[PDB]
Amino acid sequence: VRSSAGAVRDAGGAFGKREQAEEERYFRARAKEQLAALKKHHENEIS
Amino acid sequence: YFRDNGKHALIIYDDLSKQAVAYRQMSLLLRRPPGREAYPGDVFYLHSRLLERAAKMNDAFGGGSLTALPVIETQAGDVSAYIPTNVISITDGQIFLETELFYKGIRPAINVGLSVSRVGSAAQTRAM
Amino acid sequence: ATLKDITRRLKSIKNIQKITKSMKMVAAAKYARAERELKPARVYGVGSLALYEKA
Repeated sequence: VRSSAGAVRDAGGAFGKREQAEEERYFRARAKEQLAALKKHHENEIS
Repeated sequence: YFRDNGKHALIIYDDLSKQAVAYRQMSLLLRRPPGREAYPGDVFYLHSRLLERAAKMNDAFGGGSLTALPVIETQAGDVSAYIPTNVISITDGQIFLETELFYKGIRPAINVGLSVSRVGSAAQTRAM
Repeated sequence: ATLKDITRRLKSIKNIQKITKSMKMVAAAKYARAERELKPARVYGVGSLALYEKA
């Protein structure tokens, strides 16, 4: 019996949900930052 | 009878996992060869022919309807068992109750993440 | 649980063990480097504290 890549999130135990959340929070933060930058660029490029 | 006479009915089989056991006992005592987990071969049919009678007649046939709410019982959440999977592939929607949610304080334990309903949009009031 | 539950759990724990071994090795290397860099900084900081404990 072996182990394969992407198995922690295949089991779906506690580590799977923990990893999913650790990813989602970080990328929500980065999406917020990128959206702020996109708004700034929009405003600065109207003229 | 009700759905054929223009009225509406709701039926609640509780459980179907025990009708399956009674059918298995009958079939084993008639000497019919067993199948998987000792259930007869015709154990899907047993339920499919039963849950297919919950129809919604058009207005030409009275307009009556018969909703069905079969109740299955899994073993330690093993939805992957035999009768659970049969009935899940027979029915339209599902309502997953989980003990981890029951004890965590969420009652009814409905697992909204997995619970499904094919009709969805339709069959819902506009405010809801 | 069933066989598939056990198989998935076993695979996940094996991955976790591999990762923790790798991280132990990385941390050990960084520790060796940190001690090496800590000796001179130890003498430097102790000297800088010298005054207050002397006066």
